[PDB]
Amino acid sequence: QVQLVQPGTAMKSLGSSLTITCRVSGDDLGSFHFGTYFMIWVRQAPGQGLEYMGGILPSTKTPTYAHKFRGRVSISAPGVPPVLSLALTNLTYDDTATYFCARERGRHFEPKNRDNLEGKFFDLWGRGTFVRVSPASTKGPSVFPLAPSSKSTSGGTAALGCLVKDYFPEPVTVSWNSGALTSGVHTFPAVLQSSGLYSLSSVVTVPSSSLGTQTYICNVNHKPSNTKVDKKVEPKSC
Amino acid sequence: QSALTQPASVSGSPGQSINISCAGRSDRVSWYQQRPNGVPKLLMFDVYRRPSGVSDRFSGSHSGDTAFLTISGLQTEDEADYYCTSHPYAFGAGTKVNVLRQPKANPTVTLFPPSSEELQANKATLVCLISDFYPGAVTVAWKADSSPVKAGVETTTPSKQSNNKYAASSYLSLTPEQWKSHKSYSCQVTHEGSTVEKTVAPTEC
Amino acid sequence: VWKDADTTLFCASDAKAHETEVHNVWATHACVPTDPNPQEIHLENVTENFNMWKNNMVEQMQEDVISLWDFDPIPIHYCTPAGYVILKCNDKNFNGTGPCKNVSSVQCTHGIKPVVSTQLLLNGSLAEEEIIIRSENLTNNAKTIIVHLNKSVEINCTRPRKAYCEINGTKWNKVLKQVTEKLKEHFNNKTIIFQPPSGGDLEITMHHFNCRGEFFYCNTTQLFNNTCIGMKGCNGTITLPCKIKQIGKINCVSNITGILLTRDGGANNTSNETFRPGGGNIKDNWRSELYKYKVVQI
Ligand SMILES: *[C@@H]1O[C@H](CO)[C@@H](O)[C@H](O)[C@H]1NC(C)=O
Ligand SMILES: *[C@@H]1O[C@H](CO)[C@@H](O)[C@H](O)[C@H]1NC(C)=O
Ligand SMILES: *[C@@H]1O[C@H](CO)[C@@H](O)[C@H](O)[C@H]1NC(C)=O
Ligand SMILES: *[C@@H]1O[C@H](CO)[C@@H](O)[C@H](O)[C@H]1NC(C)=O
Ligand SMILES: *[C@@H]1O[C@H](CO)[C@@H](O)[C@H](O)[C@H]1NC(C)=O
Ligand SMILES: *[C@@H]1O[C@H](CO)[C@@H](O)[C@H](O)[C@H]1NC(C)=O
Ligand SMILES: *[C@@H]1O[C@H](CO)[C@@H](O)[C@H](O)[C@H]1NC(C)=O
Ligand SMILES: *[C@@H]1O[C@H](CO)[C@@H](O)[C@H](O)[C@H]1NC(C)=O
Ligand SMILES: *[C@@H]1O[C@H](CO)[C@@H](O)[C@H](O)[C@H]1NC(C)=O
Ligand SMILES: *[C@@H]1O[C@H](CO)[C@@H](O)[C@H](O)[C@H]1NC(C)=O
Ligand SMILES: *[C@@H]1O[C@H](CO)[C@@H](O)[C@H](O)[C@H]1NC(C)=O
Ligand code: NA
Repeated sequence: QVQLVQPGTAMKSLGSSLTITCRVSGDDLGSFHFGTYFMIWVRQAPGQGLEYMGGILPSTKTPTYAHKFRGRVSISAPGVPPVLSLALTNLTYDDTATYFCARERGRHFEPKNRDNLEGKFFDLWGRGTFVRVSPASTKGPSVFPLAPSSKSTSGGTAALGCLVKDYFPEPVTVSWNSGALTSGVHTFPAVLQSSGLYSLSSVVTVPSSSLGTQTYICNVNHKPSNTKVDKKVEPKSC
Repeated sequence: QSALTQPASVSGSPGQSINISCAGRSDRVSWYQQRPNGVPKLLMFDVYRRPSGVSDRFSGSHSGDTAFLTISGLQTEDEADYYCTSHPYAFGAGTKVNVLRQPKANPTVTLFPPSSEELQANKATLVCLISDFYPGAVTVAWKADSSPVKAGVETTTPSKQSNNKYAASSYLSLTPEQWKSHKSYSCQVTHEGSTVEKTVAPTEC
Repeated sequence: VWKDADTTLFCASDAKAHETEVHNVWATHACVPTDPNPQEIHLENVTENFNMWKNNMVEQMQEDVISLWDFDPIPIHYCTPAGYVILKCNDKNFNGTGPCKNVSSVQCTHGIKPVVSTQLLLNGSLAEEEIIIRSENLTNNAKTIIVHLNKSVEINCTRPRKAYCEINGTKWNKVLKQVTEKLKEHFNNKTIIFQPPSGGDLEITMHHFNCRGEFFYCNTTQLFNNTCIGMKGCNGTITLPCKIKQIGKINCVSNITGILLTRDGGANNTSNETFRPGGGNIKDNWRSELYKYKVVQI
């Protein structure tokens, strides 16, 4: 019944501060009351691995940190029932990540086999708080042409596209020839760069026989920044 | 506070058996299962001890210096990210386990050089588009001539297309000088033991 | 003509005077008056094995303890019905597992007080002769260790959520010295170290006990810190902070007669050996007294 409760999401601007909390719930026994368990924080950037950043044993007022997070982060746990806190300051785009709280099981007895276990593991986890670090303002995309290439397509076919560079926030919609060109279109998911900005590509596979006479224009729309771009994609000069 | 190495990915059909190594520390090792969009879950602790609720299909083992996790009779439920740690705490890189539900398919790789208009804006982006592969686990490596390039590489998580296969994009940002100073640049995509390498050159029009 | 057996034992107490105390009336409806003729019978040239880590008497006790759990502990005698009898070991320095030379047939066990506590065993029986280290398997650091002392140390608890316990520091250090000495005999003259418990369950990490309706959770960090073994400001009264929890003034003194310990693994290739207080569960508190007894069917 015992659970670690976390807020869920936090939308913050670059350079601001934030304090994530992790409180116990359903603690009918009062096992957490005296802060006997070592409580940790774990970071996980989008599509990356888990990072142990430190923790604290609330019965003591002494937190501990990993080398990477020693001087960058503040951990504590004050309160009648200890509420685990993680204070971040001067948020960067690199701080954009999911933050889990977790308990170290610690010393305990296993009756079924009668074994005294050290409990150097994390049995109980919070749902995680996803912190999003955003720029102070919106940004329109820079659109560049991806000129037709037949090196990786089927016979008598060529692939052309548009590179939609550095925009914020999502989404951006891409059409071709005012929505007249549908088949063969593939708009790839955006990448989130270390700059806090997005970029994506939209590519369309087209008959090589049409490049000479058929115009191809990608229609890019970025509502949040009130930006529209119709970029003509031409064959290269050889 | 010690680096633990894990293989990036491993795959198997339903019923097969696989291994996940935890190089370095074979003492007091814990394993954690993270299904897609899910919370990490304790699978194993003290190298070989299983929590109640964890199937006996999972098994722990050590070989002196390296801990191991065995999954006998793979099932679709096992598809997840597996993370290893010892004491003092420090999570390993992690391993993606893909459980095949359809036949393997290697990626189609399309590499675009920096456009002339982008070069005029004093910028340069190599676009490496990767599609129609399965399972959704690939490694993308860039090369300036023959030597690797880590700086300025931006690669996305692979996501599910309409056909249950996967697509991904990788971008390499360069200066126009870096672009024109090398003989060629290559995007190298590794997938299920197979490699696909496309190469572009500033010389080409 | 006896065999190892398990039978539903019955309790017997010295409960009288129809008190309001819950622990005492329970011994009127479930228990019987103490045996007026408690006679032992020595067995001639009989030697037989024992194993307190598989003794079913511990299970029956606990279950009976839970019943009243559903104020002050009083002694309880555990006896057998017709057809059964309790064997009793009197080898003084018997560690609770192995053959026993001095076997004697008793009708019932002695008066045992169901004192519920952790880390420290309270108001229990003292080991005659030398200190005894007890374990199902010492080499296995995962198995509980019951230290049976041969000299009690008084702990004086006082309550002005605030509370504290007082112990004579000079006396406790003397005892712990002999504990390390006796531990140092089992392993290989290895350096014996005591350390406070790290993170874990509340029962394992702090000395828990009762006091006529008060649940204490005392901090025994100072008690197991090697600042006072082998001088400093250690002599005098140690004051252990405590706390009350509901799962003017008042005082309760008790006899520290045993210790539950857990040995650290990993440190296997080193010269030293670390131990920490707390281990096992409540069943081991009863096991610390029922170690000498064993039921057999006739
Ligand atoms: C006991 O006291 C020590 C010393 O102040 C402290 O480090 C430890 O956290 C305390 N334990 C509990 C359970 O309060
Ligand atoms: C915040 O961090 C950025 C990047 O490290 C730095 O340039 C800036 O000066 C910092 N601002 C503070 C600490 O107020
Ligand atoms: C996994 O490793 C174990 C022990 O090293 C071995 O017994 C088993 O055959 C391996 N399974 C594989 C390689 O599929
Ligand atoms: C208890 O004594 C027996 C011999 O009677 C011995 O075999 C056993 O190892 C001892 N238990 C210990 C040392 O924990
Ligand atoms: C048996 O134990 C008693 C302790 O009451 C002791 O006095 C007696 O000498 C012992 N005798 C034998 C034969 O073990
Ligand atoms: C406590 O121990 C002393 C001697 O160690 C003894 O005289 C006294 O009767 C004991 N009290 C209880 C309640 O066990
Ligand atoms: C307790 O036993 C130890 C040996 O373990 C011995 O040196 C000491 O004198 C004994 N003390 C008492 C009071 O019996
Ligand atoms: C005690 O534990 C050790 C652990 O190394 C084991 O080798 C040994 O067999 C155990 N003893 C018994 C009697 O099982
Ligand atoms: C226990 O401590 C209290 C408070 O210091 C004191 O008043 C009382 O006399 C002590 N009791 C004994 C038996 O020493
Ligand atoms: C505490 O123990 C020491 C050592 O035995 C003794 O000298 C002193 O009198 C004791 N203090 C008391 C009984 O108050
Ligand atoms: C131990 O016995 C004493 C009586 O001498 C009593 O005051 C104390 O409460 C008892 N301890 C426990 C834990 O019941
Ligand atoms: Na490009």
